[PDB]
Amino acid sequence: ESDIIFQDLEKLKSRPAHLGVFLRYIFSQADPSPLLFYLCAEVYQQASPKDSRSLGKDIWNIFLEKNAPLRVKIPEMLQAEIDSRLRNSEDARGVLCEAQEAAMPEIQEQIHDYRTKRTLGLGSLYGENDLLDLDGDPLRERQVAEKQLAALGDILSAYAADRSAPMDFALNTYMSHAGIRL
Repeated sequence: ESDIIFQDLEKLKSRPAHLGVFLRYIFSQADPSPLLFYLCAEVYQQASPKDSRSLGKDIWNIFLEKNAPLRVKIPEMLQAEIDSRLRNSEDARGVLCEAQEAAMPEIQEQIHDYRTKRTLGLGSLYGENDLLDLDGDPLRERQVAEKQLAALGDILSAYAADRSAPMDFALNTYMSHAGIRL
């Protein structure tokens, strides 16, 4: 049930096609920072303590440092801990988890906003038609999710480089990790 999935981030994280639809809305109308950050932090806390070290660094430069392009604001106390660890290639899974919590409120609001778009019958503008194609078969879900990823890239092709590059990096970091690639 899409209604069930779009309502809960925890469910959405696990459903690539749905996440893709939601992302198309985000990329088109809202600030992609909180969710892309969340998705990257999510990948980080599940990466090989080798791939994470550099991923931690990208996460810092893209979302958390002073002039990050997809800046996510977090408590000064937390920002310091995260900076230190990621900088020293230390274990930031804990603090990043703390950071994710800080982004949740805005993500939730965006989740509400997208549901409003659905209530208004605007879901087709963001790939919801392809959701009809889902038939429990994982092969199908990968195919629908893929179509969304392709559409997100088209959305990004129109944005300024200092915005599309980091968004593309973050997006692909998650999708790739989710077994979805163009």
